[PDB]
Amino acid sequence: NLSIGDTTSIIQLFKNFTGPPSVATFISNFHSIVQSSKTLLNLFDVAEENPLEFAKCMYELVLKSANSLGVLNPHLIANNIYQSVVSNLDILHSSAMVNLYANAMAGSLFLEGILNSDNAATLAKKCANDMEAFAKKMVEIG
Amino acid sequence: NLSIGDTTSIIQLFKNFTGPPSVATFISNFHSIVQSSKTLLNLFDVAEENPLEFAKCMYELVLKSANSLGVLNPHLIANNIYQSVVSNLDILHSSAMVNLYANAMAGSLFLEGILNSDNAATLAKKCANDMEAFAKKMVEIG
Repeated sequence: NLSIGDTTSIIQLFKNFTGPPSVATFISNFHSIVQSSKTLLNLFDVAEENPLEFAKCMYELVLKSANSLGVLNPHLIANNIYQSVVSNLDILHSSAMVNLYANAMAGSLFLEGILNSDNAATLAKKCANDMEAFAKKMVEIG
Repeated sequence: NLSIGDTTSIIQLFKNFTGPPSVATFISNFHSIVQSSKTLLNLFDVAEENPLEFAKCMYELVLKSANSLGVLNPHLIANNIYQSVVSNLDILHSSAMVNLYANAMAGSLFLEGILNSDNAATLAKKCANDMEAFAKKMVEIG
């Protein structure tokens, strides 16, 4: 099944007790993937260096990522993330560095009509795995 | 909201099967507030007309709203929402137009330690009610 959070059938998805918005399951997956995957933390462990390395990496990565996904205006996501990082630069902390990324991208990917109740986990994995895969061009052996 | 928005239902939210973050319940509140307030929906009903009116409204609105909420970098949320409003022209839906405003504000409040599992209703209400209050401040008089 390749999901791990999948432990109960569609009965519990339609039990009339719950129904969080699709934006919430994306950001909750993203925060969990950061804790599960050392290579995300291995970038934030060097966020004490030049902050433009992280901010310019984020902009240029989101430029290719949002184009590859097929977003209506892929510049909007990269610009949102670059501007939120460079201004609110007080919060270089490991989780805080992705709280802006995950919220800005979750609300912006919504604009393509994607980010369904389950596809939100696929998009969260895509964005988080592309983040560490590109960070390996900027981070070094250690 | 005839006390219907404050019934201390949080006992049902803490039942060993769910527990979404403060940033998610804000967005669910925002949807309910947008649906109940006719004047919020009456803004997005004119979406067939000039999109610059929404972009300039949201830019000037968020500039003073984020300062009034005491946010560290009020320019970021205004700049991000402004660029995003000129970048969702294919999906100018009522819930979609407000999704960018609400989720960008929610993430920017969350990172700073503002916005909480019950205070999110107060923040969502004042942020939503200021949107229609600034829309009815650019229409003609008769």
